[PDB]
Amino acid sequence: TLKYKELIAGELMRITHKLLIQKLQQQEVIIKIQEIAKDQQLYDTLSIQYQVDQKEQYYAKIAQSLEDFVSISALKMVSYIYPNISYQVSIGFFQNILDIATKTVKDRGALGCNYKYLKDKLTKALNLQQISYPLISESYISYLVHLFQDFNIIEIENEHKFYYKQ
Repeated sequence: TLKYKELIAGELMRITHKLLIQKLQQQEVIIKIQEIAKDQQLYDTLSIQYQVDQKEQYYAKIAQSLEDFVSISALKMVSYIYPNISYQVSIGFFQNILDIATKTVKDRGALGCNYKYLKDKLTKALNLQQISYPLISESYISYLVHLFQDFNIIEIENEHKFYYKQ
């Protein structure tokens, strides 16, 4: 269940970061559980274990998964009573993640850097002891890396390796 929790949280991390940069670009930053919900992978990922075809069931499963984001102060509850459920995003929390990932890749220099190494270094640096499962997932690292690439900060290289199956 820990691996599944990381999977759900990584999706919610991306959806939040995206809603964060989108609202910051538009203009203190408040997101609705209905906005958070508008993402295909979140729904697909929650459907692995939960039936969330009903709007309300989906929102409940999101609420439950977002409790840990509130505990690590990435989010703060602002509206508690459905249909008005809302969260204030911590700008510093997500900025702090950008800083760490940026430094981590810069420090690697010409040697470069893979997904796993960035996931682990960021996970280590955040040090979110109050949660039993990692919050940073591969899918989320993927989003960060491609965001950086879009801003010319990094170059991504596909290096396929293959192995004979004995």
